[PDB]
Amino acid sequence: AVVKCKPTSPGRRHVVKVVNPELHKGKPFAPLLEKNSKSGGRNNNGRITTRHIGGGHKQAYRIVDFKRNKDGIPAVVERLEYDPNRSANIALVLYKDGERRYILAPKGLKAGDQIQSGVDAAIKPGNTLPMRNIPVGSTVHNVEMKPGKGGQLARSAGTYVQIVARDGAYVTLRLRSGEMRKVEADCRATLGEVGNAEHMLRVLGKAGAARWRGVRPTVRGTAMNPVDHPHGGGEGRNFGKHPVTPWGVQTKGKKTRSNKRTDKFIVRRRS
Amino acid sequence: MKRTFQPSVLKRNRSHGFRARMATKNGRQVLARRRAKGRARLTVSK
RNA sequence: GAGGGCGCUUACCACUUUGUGAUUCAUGACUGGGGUGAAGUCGUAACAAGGUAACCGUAGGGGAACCUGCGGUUGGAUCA
RNA sequence: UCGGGCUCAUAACCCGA
RNA sequence: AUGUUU
RNA sequence: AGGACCGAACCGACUAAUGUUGAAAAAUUAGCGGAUGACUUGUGGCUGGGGGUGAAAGGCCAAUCAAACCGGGAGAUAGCU
RNA sequence: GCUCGCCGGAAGACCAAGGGUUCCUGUCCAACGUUAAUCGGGGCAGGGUGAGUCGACCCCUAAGGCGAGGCCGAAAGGCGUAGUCGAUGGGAAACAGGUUAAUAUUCCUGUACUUGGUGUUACUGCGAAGGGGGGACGGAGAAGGCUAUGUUGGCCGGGCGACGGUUGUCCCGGUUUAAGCGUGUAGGCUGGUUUUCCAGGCAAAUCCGGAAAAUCAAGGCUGAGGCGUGAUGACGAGGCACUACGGUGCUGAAGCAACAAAUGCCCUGCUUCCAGGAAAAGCCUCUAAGCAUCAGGUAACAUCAAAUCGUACCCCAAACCGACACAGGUGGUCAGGUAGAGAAUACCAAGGCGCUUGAGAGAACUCGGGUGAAGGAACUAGGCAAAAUGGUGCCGUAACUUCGGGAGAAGGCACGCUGAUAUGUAGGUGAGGUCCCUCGCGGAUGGAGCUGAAAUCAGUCGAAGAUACCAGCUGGCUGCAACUGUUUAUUAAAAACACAGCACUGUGCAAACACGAAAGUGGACGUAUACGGUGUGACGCCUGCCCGGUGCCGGAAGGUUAAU
RNA sequence: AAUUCCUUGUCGGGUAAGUUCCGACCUGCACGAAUGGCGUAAUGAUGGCCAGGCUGUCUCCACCCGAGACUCAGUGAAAU
Ligand SMILES: [Mg+2]
Ligand SMILES: [Mg+2]
Ligand SMILES: [Mg+2]
Ligand SMILES: [Mg+2]
Ligand SMILES: [Mg+2]
Ligand SMILES: [Mg+2]
Ligand SMILES: [Mg+2]
Ligand SMILES: [Mg+2]
Ligand SMILES: [Mg+2]
Ligand SMILES: [Mg+2]
Ligand SMILES: [Mg+2]
Ligand SMILES: [Mg+2]
Ligand SMILES: [Mg+2]
Ligand SMILES: [Mg+2]
Ligand SMILES: [Mg+2]
Ligand SMILES: [Mg+2]
Ligand SMILES: [Mg+2]
Ligand SMILES: [Mg+2]
Ligand SMILES: [Mg+2]
Ligand SMILES: [Mg+2]
Ligand SMILES: [Mg+2]
Ligand SMILES: [Mg+2]
Ligand SMILES: [Mg+2]
Ligand SMILES: [Mg+2]
Ligand SMILES: [Mg+2]
Ligand SMILES: [Mg+2]
Ligand SMILES: [Mg+2]
Ligand SMILES: [Mg+2]
Ligand SMILES: [Mg+2]
Ligand SMILES: [Mg+2]
Ligand SMILES: [Mg+2]
Ligand SMILES: [Mg+2]
Ligand SMILES: [Mg+2]
Ligand SMILES: [Mg+2]
Ligand SMILES: [Mg+2]
Ligand SMILES: [Mg+2]
Ligand SMILES: [Mg+2]
Ligand SMILES: [Mg+2]
Ligand SMILES: [Mg+2]
Ligand SMILES: [Mg+2]
Ligand SMILES: [Mg+2]
Ligand SMILES: [Mg+2]
Ligand SMILES: [Mg+2]
Ligand SMILES: [Mg+2]
Ligand SMILES: [Mg+2]
Ligand SMILES: [Mg+2]
Ligand SMILES: [Mg+2]
Ligand SMILES: [Mg+2]
Ligand SMILES: [Mg+2]
Repeated sequence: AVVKCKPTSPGRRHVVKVVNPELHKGKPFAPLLEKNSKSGGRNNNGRITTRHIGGGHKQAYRIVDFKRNKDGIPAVVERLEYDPNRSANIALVLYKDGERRYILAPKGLKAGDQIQSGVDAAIKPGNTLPMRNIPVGSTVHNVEMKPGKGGQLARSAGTYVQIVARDGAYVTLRLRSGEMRKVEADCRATLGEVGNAEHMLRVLGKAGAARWRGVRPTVRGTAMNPVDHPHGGGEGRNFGKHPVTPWGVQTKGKKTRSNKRTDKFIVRRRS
Repeated sequence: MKRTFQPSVLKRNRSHGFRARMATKNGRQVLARRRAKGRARLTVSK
């Protein structure tokens, strides 16, 4: 559920929260945690590598089973948690053999539901299955990319990949982006839309929200001086340049894409 | 006003102490040069 | 002495003052529309099937009447 | 622009210079 | 298209 | 609840007077802004010079920064004084 | 030595960082001290820093650093695995009193505690670089309980007053007591114990996870404080003696209660929110390799040990950073009284101080102040600076508005003292006495005593009752930016930057991008509701035409065109 | 107009008088749509203007309390 705040103070007036009741409250499941440590966008050289990174809350890591094995063993999802390290939401799951794990959290999610993965596995929202045994048209969660690897496509709140054809020993997939891309078919993948989707509607509302979220401000190129960034200068405002990156690298449609080593797998580019 | 030299011996020893000097090709070279000048205190100690 | 009067004091209370509001009348640089006028200038929207049938409401566009979409009505002509 | 024509007649339109 | 004249 | 209100500490530094061989190589004094936050601070760590860092002023990088300091090439050159 | 003044959330008192003998005692004064100097943080001598339990080493880990081999690199060397270091963070133990010219949770007295070896004696499956558990954690907020701590009375010791009064509802002072041990409360949390079964916990496990039945309702962790004990003591005004007038012995009263009360403690709790909130060891338990009369495990008691190094002094400064005994800078801890909302402020206590030139004079002028006739912004670039406002409760309060606001708008009224209601009220706290009871850190009933605002009425003094210090001036029109925020440390704080929101645009993950000749690494343990680039800059109403030029995107048919 | 040169444009308002301010005109030397346009409650140590209060800011100074300045005594500089 999304909520508007009363304007008892500018900077709250525009806030729009997304508060989910069916979320667990308080500390997570201890054993599936581990350190994290911020990086200030900085290198192993100590150099800022990616700008705008730093500050923001503490953040301990939830393991989150991406491969989805435990074939045959069923599990019952005890609860849905909040994970600070993704837009997605989290399911604490518990298998019949007495083992707990974290799983993403489909659209249907819901504590009490039953879950299972493997070649057998019934096609039901929330289950994992090599795509070879998955009706063409299904909508499917976090999709592996190499059979076995981990799943990487459609991991984000509201995302989902539609299977559009499975000729050959490969499947063609309509990613969220628009692109259509073949993949190994023996490749795992969970049933259903990834959860939440209300994400999209948050508003933040004041600079601090992003601040306490690890996003330091961005200073336009025009604001600076000729010696810092390819833009900037001119007595007042101005521009008269050819829109480029601070390293003079040209912008505004240049693609940069360059693989050849993976072209094959791309059947039709986004638009 | 708050001046530039705020003392701290941990740091002092870590930035310009004997071993830090001893820990890198050029550091050692700093020692060489000084010993060759006949300096009485290579590095600063107890 | 008692009683009264004057004086003083208290209560009510007209002027009068201070603040901030409602409200009505006159007026105001400029300015929207509306009414009336003799032959002006531009086109010709409506009237006949008015030469894109007309209108109502709504919205967008345009020197102008008006154009265009959307739905609705017939207060529409033909043997369609 | 000018002369001729179409029109009841102006314009448009057509013709000739 | 107009005629107190596109 | 609040980058909410008033207001000490603490962070700042808008005005004025003084000072300007100062008490001080940037202060004092009377006022001033913020003050649960993009808050403020101790210790320790990382980034190194055409490079870092910058809510961007060419601001900051050990009292100096349109390219630091130290040594070296070096007795650079100087149709100038 | 007697007075006078100054700070008292410091100008006191402790700690760290830093200094590094400034500490204490003699002695000296050239130089150092902005003067003198007999005095000093000066000179010279001599003295002084006592630990099982305070700190450090040590155990453990963070960010980060190093790093056998290894991967890269013309060389130098860059990176990194096993590891190994690294505190600002986790890990066992002591309190009060006394003492020295100077040390003391270190010496001394008193009274405790920790963990290991040995020994003896009873009882017993012990055992890992390993599993689980624990350690282990955010923000804000709301009380309840409690202590530190204070007031008053009671108590005790002393006093009966330089000038009217003062044997009393009078005056002064003190009224202190730790760890540890016992109890295990206010209160917080969680249902227990049993047996059996298993595709998990890199192997096993009697552990943790999961599944079944069984069977009990009270059980188990947690926990400030109070009380008892420590205390037969210590401390304690003051006595009485000696004094080399510094002090040294010996001695010692009272030592309670009620009330108030933190920002500390119960509380790493509780309620709740989103930004979702270290690691590892010690520790508890679980097995394995194994040892199986052993050894080890438990407990009581006895004994031995607990090294080493730091320990003076300064500390919001004359001892540190500032060239100075420099109006600057500098992290943590404590928090008495009266008044007060208070860590503001004003006066004091304790404690420390009057700032290392002094003495006179009492001009202009300058500095910093106090008061001002009439006038009151005429001054001036400009009301710069002054002067003014200045508390609390209540009444009351416009346009506009994003319905919060604007508003502390504005503007008014009350404000001291005494008496009364009421020899001190509503409230608070709360003992006897009474009863009960799962019996006591119980409950119920009881309302003594102790505490104590506010209100109305009557009365009263002054020029004036928020009386000092403290302590918003208010109102109308308009530009710019929505706003909190940031910036030129040292002439600019702004209308500049940033911002939430908006758009364009790139990127399919070995991503685009970025640091790096590379290995590696950031992006991201993320994955198009994400991440980078650019412009715009809340929100409302909106964002038209132009693709010629430049830029960018797609396109090949031809013309041209490189090495070859 | 943070943009208007001509410019103290012109009219209205406020003033005893107003190169500023406010409202208007539009002839925009040389606004205008994310180089964002035009609005906008709140906010601002923000630029411009007006009013009450207040005043030594002033007409126009006066007195007074402190620190220097002046005399004595010790030390004892500087720029040039
Ligand atoms: Mg941005
Ligand atoms: Mg600039
Ligand atoms: Mg510039
Ligand atoms: Mg310009
Ligand atoms: Mg009118
Ligand atoms: Mg018509
Ligand atoms: Mg028609
Ligand atoms: Mg129609
Ligand atoms: Mg605030
Ligand atoms: Mg100040
Ligand atoms: Mg404030
Ligand atoms: Mg500098
Ligand atoms: Mg040089
Ligand atoms: Mg040369
Ligand atoms: Mg030379
Ligand atoms: Mg002398
Ligand atoms: Mg001394
Ligand atoms: Mg000495
Ligand atoms: Mg090696
Ligand atoms: Mg390395
Ligand atoms: Mg270690
Ligand atoms: Mg430490
Ligand atoms: Mg001492
Ligand atoms: Mg033994
Ligand atoms: Mg473990
Ligand atoms: Mg008490
Ligand atoms: Mg007498
Ligand atoms: Mg008494
Ligand atoms: Mg000491
Ligand atoms: Mg001095
Ligand atoms: Mg000082
Ligand atoms: Mg004070
Ligand atoms: Mg006067
Ligand atoms: Mg004048
Ligand atoms: Mg004037
Ligand atoms: Mg002023
Ligand atoms: Mg004043
Ligand atoms: Mg203006
Ligand atoms: Mg602003
Ligand atoms: Mg400046
Ligand atoms: Mg400034
Ligand atoms: Mg972005
Ligand atoms: Mg802008
Ligand atoms: Mg446009
Ligand atoms: Mg005037
Ligand atoms: Mg104007
Ligand atoms: Mg513009
Ligand atoms: Mg703008
Ligand atoms: Mg501000």
